[PDB]
Amino acid sequence: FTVEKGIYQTSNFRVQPTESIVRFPVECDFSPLLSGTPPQVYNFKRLVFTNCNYNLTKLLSLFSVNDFTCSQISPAAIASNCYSSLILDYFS
Amino acid sequence: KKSTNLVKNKCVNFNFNGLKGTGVLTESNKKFLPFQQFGRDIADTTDAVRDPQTLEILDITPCSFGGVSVITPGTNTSNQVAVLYQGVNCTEVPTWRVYSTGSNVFQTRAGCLIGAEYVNNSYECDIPIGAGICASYQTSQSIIAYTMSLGAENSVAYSNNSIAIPTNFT
Amino acid sequence: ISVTTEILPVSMTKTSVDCTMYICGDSTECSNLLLQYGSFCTQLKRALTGIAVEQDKNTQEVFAQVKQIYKTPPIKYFGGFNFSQILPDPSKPSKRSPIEDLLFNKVTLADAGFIKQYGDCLGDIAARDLICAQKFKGLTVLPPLLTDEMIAQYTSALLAGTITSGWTFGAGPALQIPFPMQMAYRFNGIGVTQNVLYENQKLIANQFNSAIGKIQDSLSSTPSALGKLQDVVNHNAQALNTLVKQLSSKFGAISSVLNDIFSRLDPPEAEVQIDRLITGRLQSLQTYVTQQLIRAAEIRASANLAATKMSECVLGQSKRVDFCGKGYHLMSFPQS
Amino acid sequence: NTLVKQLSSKFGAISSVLNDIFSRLDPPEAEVQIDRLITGRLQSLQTYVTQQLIRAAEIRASANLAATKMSECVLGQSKRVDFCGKGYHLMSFPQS
Amino acid sequence: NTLVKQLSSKFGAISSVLNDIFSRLDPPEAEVQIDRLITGRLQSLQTY
Ligand SMILES: *[C@@H]1O[C@H](CO)[C@@H](O[C@@H]2O[C@H](CO)[C@@H](O)[C@H](O)[C@H]2NC(C)=O)[C@H](O)[C@H]1NC(C)=O
Ligand SMILES: *[C@@H]1O[C@H](CO)[C@@H](O[C@@H]2O[C@H](CO)[C@@H](O)[C@H](O)[C@H]2NC(C)=O)[C@H](O)[C@H]1NC(C)=O
Ligand SMILES: *[C@@H]1O[C@H](CO)[C@@H](O)[C@H](O)[C@H]1NC(C)=O
Ligand SMILES: *[C@@H]1O[C@H](CO)[C@@H](O)[C@H](O)[C@H]1NC(C)=O
Ligand SMILES: *[C@@H]1O[C@H](CO)[C@@H](O)[C@H](O)[C@H]1NC(C)=O
Repeated sequence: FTVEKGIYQTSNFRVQPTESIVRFPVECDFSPLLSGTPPQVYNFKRLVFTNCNYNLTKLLSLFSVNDFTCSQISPAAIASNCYSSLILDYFS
Repeated sequence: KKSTNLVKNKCVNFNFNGLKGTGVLTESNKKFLPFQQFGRDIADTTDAVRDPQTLEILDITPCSFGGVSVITPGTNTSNQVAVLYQGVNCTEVPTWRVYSTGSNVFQTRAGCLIGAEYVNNSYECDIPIGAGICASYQTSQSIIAYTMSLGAENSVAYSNNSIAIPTNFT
Repeated sequence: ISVTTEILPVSMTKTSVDCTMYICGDSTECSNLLLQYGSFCTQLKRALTGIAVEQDKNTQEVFAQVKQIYKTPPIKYFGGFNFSQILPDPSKPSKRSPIEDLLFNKVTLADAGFIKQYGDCLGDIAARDLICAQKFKGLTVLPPLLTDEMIAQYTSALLAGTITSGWTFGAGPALQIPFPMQMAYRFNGIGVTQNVLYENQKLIANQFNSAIGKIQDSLSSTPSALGKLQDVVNHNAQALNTLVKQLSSKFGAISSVLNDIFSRLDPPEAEVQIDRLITGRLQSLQTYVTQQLIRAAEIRASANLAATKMSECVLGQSKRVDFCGKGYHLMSFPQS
Repeated sequence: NTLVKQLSSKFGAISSVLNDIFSRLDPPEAEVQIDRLITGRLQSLQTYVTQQLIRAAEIRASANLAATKMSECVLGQSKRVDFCGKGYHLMSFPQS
Repeated sequence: NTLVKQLSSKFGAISSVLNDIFSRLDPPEAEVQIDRLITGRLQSLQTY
């Protein structure tokens, strides 16, 4: 409650930002999964996606989404990352 | 997705081509390449950017910051204080700690002092500020900042054939 | 008559650290998780503040010996002795002697003065200069209390006192005495009768002037001759660069960016990654602080030795063998 | 004080009480929390010991200087300038 | 001798031999034990 003569240090200071810049700036096909007989597990059918914009919930809403289990990824985060590199294998 | 306006010269949340963060940006003299789209530095930090639309080069520089020091003559004597913002031109600061500035702004080489008056005299250093500047509390009384003095001035009467011998001791 | 030189470090660079910006940055969740720790940054701040004040104490102890400012007489005649190579030069804007200029132009500092003030690293200027890159992580360099225009004044006062009043100014009032009699006093001190000087004054003056010119010339045409004063700067720069570069490590986490762990994932498994990164960076800071403490202790020992040499060799005549130069000691002159 | 004040930190664990960590959950996943606490406490002890060693070295240097001053200024008369007081030294007296 | 003797410590891991961990347990959980062991050995070297 009492301090002596001198100079002390206290909490730092920072300059806050004001506005928000955004200068971000297609519809690739999902047909081969819907078309044709789904093969078995040893003959899984693979599709590679690149430089496109995808839509997962549009495709999954058509089906009956039973179970969803992942590793190093989650369904919450699977619809948020960038295109990067993407490969989907479907089978019966 | 969508797009927004393009602002410059104010350190705000930038989001050039996805990359987010904060920083002020000015003009630059540097050449990207047609296959080059993103800058880097000596320590894995973005330096320059190319507009994804306008296709020119800008830069990145986070907002100013630094420490805060409080100079006080002791609560026993008075309750006035002075504030030193280390390493920041305060003509360019106007957020954290005190949200209200004041008057009597003095610019030093170790930051700038708020709430202290600069005089032209020279006394011994009481509270060391730095870079040859010291501060004290003196007379109506207030806090002042000055340049420390090294001592008294005298010259020895050196001569060809003159010698001074003491006549008494202590 | 021989004139030798001795170089001694006196102080290192003051530094300050900030955990809030270095450890986490602009993330509030990481700040909360750091607040979860009891106290691992009060000690670091206290240690760095102690080192910072110790550096100023070292400089003040070494240089601020006499609380007077003596001035040499306007007429520079000292019985044939010719001290123009160590006394201040009024022609230059800086008040440094023609020898201190050589010592200043042979050591490459990081940034003479402090004009950055976060107003120079604008645009492409940032991230190219080393100083800006260090300053943009949370590490700052504080300026010394005594500028370079006051140490020169102190050394000039010491020189004027020791060439106009002998050693009598270090033990009370200053008493003047002609230089060709102070020389006789010192010659009688080392064990030679004083008539030798009074009969060989011209030869002794010529030898002294030749020695001064020789050292002035040889201080330049030499490979390093100043490694002791360069090692401090090199070590500080290397330590700061390593501390800055340590941020790029992963420490076993999935990513090195704090914005891809709090987001892009879920809390219950992101806590482990954030904890790993925080622990790694804290350990790096602790290592840096301990190294700084040890180096500060060594510099303190060197500064104590320098203060002892200044008190004994300059302000008097020393009978200790090989302490103030090699041979039979006559006197010494300081430079910054 | 700092050392004692370091005993109220869970170091990322769910709690800072050993009995609480042991109970309410299965010991196989209690082992990681226990090891976290042990590592934190060991780091605190190591830091304390290192700083004590440095301070001991500093005190030893001061004690050596004091012993030298006692041997030279007190037991005799020294001609070293400013070693045993400003001026021309005459004699010294010690006090505890 | 202390530095040499310190090599035989679990450091909270499942085993002190790098072959025994790389033989039965899948890498996802072996990484944790290896990280603990490496961190402990780094601490030993730093203290030395
Ligand atoms: C040397 O200095 C001392 C200290 O002032 C002188 O002692 C004083 O002498 C006169 C005698 O009447 C008075 O001013 C004081 O009574 C003395 N002071 C003390 C403390 O005794 C001394 O006289 C001086 N010596 C000479 C030769 O002048
Ligand atoms: C003292 O030393 C200086 C430095 O050598 C001497 O100044 C030189 O004088 C000669 C003759 O006038 C010039 O050719 C040199 O250029 C001077 N040197 C410099 C560095 O300017 C000086 O003569 C010596 N003696 C006196 C009495 O000053
Ligand atoms: C602070 O900014 C102003 C901008 O007008 C500049 O003129 C001044 O030199 C700056 N201060 C320092 C100490 O450089
Ligand atoms: C101090 O000096 C400056 C410039 O030399 C002058 O402008 C100012 O009025 C002086 N202040 C006082 C109080 O003398
Ligand atoms: C006295 O000093 C001046 C210095 O220029 C000069 O007259 C002479 O060299 C000196 N010695 C004398 C006059 O005996």
